[PDB]
Amino acid sequence: VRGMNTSSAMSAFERMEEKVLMQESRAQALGELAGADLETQFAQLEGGSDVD
Amino acid sequence: DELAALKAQMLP
Amino acid sequence: KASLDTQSTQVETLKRNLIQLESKISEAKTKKEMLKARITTAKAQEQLQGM
Amino acid sequence: AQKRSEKQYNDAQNEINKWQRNAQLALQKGDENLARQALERKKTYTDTSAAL
Amino acid sequence: AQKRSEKQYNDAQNEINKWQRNAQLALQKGDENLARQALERKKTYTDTSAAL
Repeated sequence: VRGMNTSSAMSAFERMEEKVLMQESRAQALGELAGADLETQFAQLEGGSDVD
Repeated sequence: DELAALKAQMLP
Repeated sequence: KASLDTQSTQVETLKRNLIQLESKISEAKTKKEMLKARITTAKAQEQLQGM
Repeated sequence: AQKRSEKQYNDAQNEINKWQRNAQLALQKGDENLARQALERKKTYTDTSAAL
Repeated sequence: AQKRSEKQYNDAQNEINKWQRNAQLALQKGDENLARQALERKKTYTDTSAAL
């Protein structure tokens, strides 16, 4: 309940930090790919195709 | 200038 | 009888605590599975990014 | 080596054409941002082709 | 890192909302003490959010 450093609590906090950091890192890598125009162009074509 | 050119193309 | 009442009360409190404790570990176990799933997704992203 | 350069030059021309199609697609789409990326690529590519 | 900060900022806003609900609940309850705790938390959280 306390959330104070503990054998189980400390491990959980460390684990939580690592997954979140990894997700953020993955997103940053993903963002660079997303930023490129070619990826965006494909999506626009796809949307038109989807409606059809 | 490129944006202006694009607009001209868009009008046609 | 007084001793029995005290023992029963202590046992009931312990049982309630155990149930709460039991609920907590299960949630943690569920969280661990969720955490594992997140990790697997990250690994997939790295392979995709390089290519 | 000259053939490779010629192939690269041919590839650059092909790349420019691909970029041109995207620009044409962008006009149909009506999105200004897609068109801008294509224009920048064409100018640098043309200069490279001339140098080659 | 920025995403984590943004998530933390979002969490702080969410935390403030949760605190606000408790304050609203306290008013319905009619207990003054419950309301006081919520108010202090909101002010510090807001300052932290602004700094972030």
